[PDB]
Amino acid sequence: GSSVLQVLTFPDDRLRTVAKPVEQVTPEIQQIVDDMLETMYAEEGIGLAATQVDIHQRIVVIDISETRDQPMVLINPEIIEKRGEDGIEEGCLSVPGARALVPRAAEVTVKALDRNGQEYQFDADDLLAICVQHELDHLAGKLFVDYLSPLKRNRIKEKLEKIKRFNE
Ligand SMILES: CCCCC[C@H](CC(=O)NO)C(=O)N[C@H](C(=O)N1CCC[C@H]1CO)C(C)C
Ligand code: NI
Repeated sequence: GSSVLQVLTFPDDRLRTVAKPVEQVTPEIQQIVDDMLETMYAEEGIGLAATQVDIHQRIVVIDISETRDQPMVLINPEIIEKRGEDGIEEGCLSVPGARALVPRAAEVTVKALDRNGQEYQFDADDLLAICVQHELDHLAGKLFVDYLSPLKRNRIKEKLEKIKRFNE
C-alpha cells in the first residue's frame, strides 16, 4: 500500500526548506508516513525526515532496531529537554557516502504525535537520541555537513554534484 520515494541529495535547495507543522493527522498524512517508512527500509538507514523526500511538513520516522521491525513515527516532534553531550560518526541518505562526527546532546525528551494522532513523549539516549536530533535538524533545513568546515563541506558538495552531473 506504500511506495518508495525519491530522496533529495545535497546540494538540493529543497533540503533547506523549513518544514511546517502538520495540521491534522489525515489519511494523506498517514500515507506519507507509510511511504517514508517504505523509503527508509529500502536502504540501510535508521530514520527519515519528510524534508528529505520533498515533503515540507514536520514528519519523522525512525527504526534503530537491528531487526528493522521497531518503527517509531514522530509527527510534529518537539525536543522539550536536552541533557549531556555525545557525538558519533554520522552519515545521511541526503549526503550519501560522507561521514563525520557531529556533536549532539546525549539525551533528549521528545513530544510528538504517533501515526494515529495520539500524543506521546519519551526520553531517548544513545543512538535514538542522536537519530532524533539528526532528523529534527532536517526539518529545520539543516544537514550534518553544516557542522563541518567550509572546505570539507564544499568538497563533499562538489563530489555529489559530479555523481549527478548527467542527470536530467
Ligand atoms: C546517526 C544519526 C542519524 C542517522 C540517520 C541516517 C538517515 C538520514 O539521513 N536521516 O535523515 C542514517 O541512517 N545514517 C546511517 C548511519 O550513519 N548509521 C546507521 C546506524 C548508525 C550509523 C552507523 O553507520 C548511514 C548508513 C547513512
Ligand atoms: Ni539525514
